[PDB]
Amino acid sequence: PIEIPAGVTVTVNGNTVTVKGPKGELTRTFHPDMTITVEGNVITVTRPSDEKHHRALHGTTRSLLANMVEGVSKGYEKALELVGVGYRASKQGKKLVLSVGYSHPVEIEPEEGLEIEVPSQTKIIVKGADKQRVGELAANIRAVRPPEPYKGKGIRYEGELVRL
Amino acid sequence: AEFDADVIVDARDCIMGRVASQVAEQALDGETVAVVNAERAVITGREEQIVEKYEKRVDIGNDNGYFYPKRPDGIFKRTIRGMLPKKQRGREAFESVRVYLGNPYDTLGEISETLGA
Amino acid sequence: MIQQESRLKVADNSGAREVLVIKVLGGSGRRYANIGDVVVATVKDATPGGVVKKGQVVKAVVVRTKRGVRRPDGSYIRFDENACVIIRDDKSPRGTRIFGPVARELRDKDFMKIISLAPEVI
Amino acid sequence: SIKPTRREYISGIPGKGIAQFKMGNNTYPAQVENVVEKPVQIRHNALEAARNAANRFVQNSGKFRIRKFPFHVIREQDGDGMRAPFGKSVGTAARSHGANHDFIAWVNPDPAVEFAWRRAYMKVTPTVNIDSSPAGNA
Amino acid sequence: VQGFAGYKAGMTPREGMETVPVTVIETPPMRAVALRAYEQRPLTEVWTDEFHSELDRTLSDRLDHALDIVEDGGEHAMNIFRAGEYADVAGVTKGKGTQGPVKRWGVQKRKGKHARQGWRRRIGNLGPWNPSRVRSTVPQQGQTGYHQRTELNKRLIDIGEGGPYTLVKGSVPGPDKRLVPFFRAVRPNDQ
Amino acid sequence: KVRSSVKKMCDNCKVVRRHGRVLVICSNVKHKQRQ
RNA sequence: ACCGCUGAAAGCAUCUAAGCGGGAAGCCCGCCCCAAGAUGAGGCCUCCCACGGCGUCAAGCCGGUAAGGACCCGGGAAGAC
RNA sequence: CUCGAUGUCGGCUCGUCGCAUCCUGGGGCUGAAGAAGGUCCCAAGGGUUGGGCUGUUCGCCCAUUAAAGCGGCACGCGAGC
RNA sequence: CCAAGUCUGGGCUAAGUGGUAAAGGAUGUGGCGCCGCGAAGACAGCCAGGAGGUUGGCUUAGAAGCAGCCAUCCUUUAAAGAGUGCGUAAUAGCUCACUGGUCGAGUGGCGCCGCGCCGAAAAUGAUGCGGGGCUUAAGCCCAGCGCCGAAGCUGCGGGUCU
Repeated sequence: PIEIPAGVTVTVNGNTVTVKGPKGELTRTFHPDMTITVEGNVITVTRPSDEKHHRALHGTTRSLLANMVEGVSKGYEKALELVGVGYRASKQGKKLVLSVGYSHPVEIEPEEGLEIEVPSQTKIIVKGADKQRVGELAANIRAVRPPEPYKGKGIRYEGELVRL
Repeated sequence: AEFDADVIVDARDCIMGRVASQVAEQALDGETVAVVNAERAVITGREEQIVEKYEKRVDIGNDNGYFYPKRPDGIFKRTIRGMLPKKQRGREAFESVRVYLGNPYDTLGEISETLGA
Repeated sequence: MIQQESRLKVADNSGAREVLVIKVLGGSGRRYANIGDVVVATVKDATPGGVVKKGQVVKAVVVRTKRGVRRPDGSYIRFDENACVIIRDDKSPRGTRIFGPVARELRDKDFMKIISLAPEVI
Repeated sequence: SIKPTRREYISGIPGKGIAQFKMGNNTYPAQVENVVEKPVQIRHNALEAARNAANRFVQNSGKFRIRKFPFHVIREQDGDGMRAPFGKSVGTAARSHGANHDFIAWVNPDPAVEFAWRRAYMKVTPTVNIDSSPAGNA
Repeated sequence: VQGFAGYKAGMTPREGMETVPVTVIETPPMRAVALRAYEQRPLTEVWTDEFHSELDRTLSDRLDHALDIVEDGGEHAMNIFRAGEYADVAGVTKGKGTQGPVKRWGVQKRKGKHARQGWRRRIGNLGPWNPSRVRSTVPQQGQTGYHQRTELNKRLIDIGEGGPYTLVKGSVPGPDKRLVPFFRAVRPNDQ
Repeated sequence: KVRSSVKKMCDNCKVVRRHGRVLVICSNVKHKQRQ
């Protein structure tokens, strides 16, 4: 039960939902094992089960959709924290070049779609087009570089804390 | 390649059961059934534990050996052949049936492949 | 070469005479004490109680073996005898002095200490 | 149901050795209690115990009453080996006739004792049934 | 023919800087017979006679560059194998034959007090009581000397022509001089 | 850890189902409940 | 095992059923060693051409074709034979 | 079942499974910083040494080691000692 | 595989349970009763004070909910919190058990069940009897329906004793 604001070109074929937009050019999938919902100016949930089970099944899609959108129009953003009294980073090459001891930093690449940003060496973050494909990779590096909360330092999901 | 047109059939979706069942049925009587489809085929949901059982055909290796085919092709091998005995007719009855992948002559593609497909 | 209870004299003065070969030092399996190598044996007998004394738990290394050592220099070397030197956990001799020559070896596996004390290293 | 040799020739006339009945406190209505369904020469000891540990965790008001008590017993190894077996006693109890009035957690509003007994069941052995009485438990 | 190969020259070491023993190997270009491809259908080996004079007394790089020398007319000089390289060779065991479970297969024999007793060579045992008759496990006097032996990390040092021949890093060609040697540097690790 | 017999620590430690499996979860290394 | 992302049913959370990834001296593959007698006898190249007379679906009896092989001899780290 | 008969301890050799795993990797836990330990979940590949004294296994002792594993199969093996 | 309905009816499974196991766990799932409320506009979200005499007794060197043994009451007022809770040296912040705006229509609780997943680790190699089977697959429960199949019972005919 939602919307499809400005530009959300929507094509639900075979079970795939093709969503074209601004900086959100995206083609996602969406179950045939249920009921689609679209009307050119809105859209929503279809009851191919109405029953608790599948109920949620779409009770998820809903979001799912919600994603396509917000994703297709305003792309997504993951806020990362660079907390290292030694570690540090600042883009380099078509990827990121973080560092945190060891000896060989590392170059990480946001394959077509994903795209990282070095607002300022210390902190960084990613802006993709699919919260999905984002949060993941977004993190898949947030760890990539041990956050070790033994006493404070390392890659950490924005809004963390400490320890003892 | 090309052959007769005697037992002209295929596969896909159906229930990888009675499926073969008759295959033979006419596998018996005295007929040749050359079809194909493998992948398309079909069989019990529960994929998972689905691909298990036949991986039980997978690494079921007994010094004395115990191959256990690794392409749809088989799956049907076993099974079917299962329907029959092993004295003459039966046997032969196993050469008389024949299937294949995509298509040579005018969930059933995962366990295999899976364990070999 | 040189294990179980093969015996070998001293050339240093540690206060020894000869020593039985318990283990070949290094790690499991292993079956051999070849100069440079380090042995886990004891006194078969030692002077009149210099500082060591007969039957004393010990640690010594390889420097004289008639087993013949093939020098990477496709060369060959051996001796009329088989014996070595004691040591202080710290691959460090005791004998203040040396005796019969020895072989580059040592150096290669650490010991100078004797390397030079030696009357002659062959 | 093999039982013993007689109430005064083999082994009959004891105290069975245990830790008496009543505990907790009164209570006119509130029906708080415990019973079973299992059949078993209720393991004396195990028994005695159990119940007790019950008090161990509570203390005062909650009919820590308990309507059980063994009074006969088994026997086995003593003498030659395995053949013509005489008898050496040990371990009396009582048949928990396939369920019945166990012990009672009886009192006005004092579940602080229900949980108790509870702790009492946990223990025990043969499963046990958690229950209430005429009215329930308040 | 996918590869490169010839026979055993012999062994000897000598020189270097520390010194090192190898082995000699004979083989110019033993011509080029068709070439591997399963195109349009089943293709593998042809034969447009162009061989020796006697032979009718019995009448994609590797293989590729081949095309280079196998179409030249037949032969094909050996030696990309250059200065410091790791092919691999597959000799032919050595008519050693049928021997006792002794050398055939490492094993301790007749000990002392009975390590002689006109006693000696002969395995210890087979299978227990309950287990079941036998295993295809314990080898046996499994003849040797014929095996299609070979190995790995086969480093070649140098070569020269006067007679197309190769010098090797540690021999162990398996079979004997004048023997059938085939080399390669397969899934090298020293790479 | 306890494989067998898990039941709610912290006043939160959740009840989750992975592989029909039931493995305790709650904001504490001191809860890593699993069976 | 073990760790995560995207998110239902529980309008708040959850590695989760469905969607996508992380992760082992381990499995599959890869590296050597057989090996179609795997009766599903596999591929391919390079040779040899229609001989005789007899009743037959004579797919049966003879000269053959060194295409070719053999046997006997002489020899092999090939080897009991 | 066997007395018209299944030759029994330990050793030797040749081993083969199994996992509750001793060494070994992977993990989560800790009253874990490091390092080293403890706790428990996943994995058997490979591997798991010389002597001593004892008929012994077991076991204590000596020098190692990553380790110096628990147990199967008539507590494997006498038509093999 | 081997003869006989991939019968029909209406439930329940989503683990291959069926194809061996107990004490013991858990908003699994499906069907039954209870306490409180959604226009004192309800539980989970969110704004805020996150009230004062409460800083009472053993031990105090520190109970002063957040060491532990006993209390568990009063309040001026929007009500309360015998302040269940992370802590530190006791004190010192948050959290509902307390409710306004914003939504707005079903939200939390125990009893009764029928189905089901962890506990449930083994030695040659693997197992429903085998091939196999996930709304006639098939399993399991309750309903009607027709076929199989003994040397048993009818038909055929002989046998034979009382």
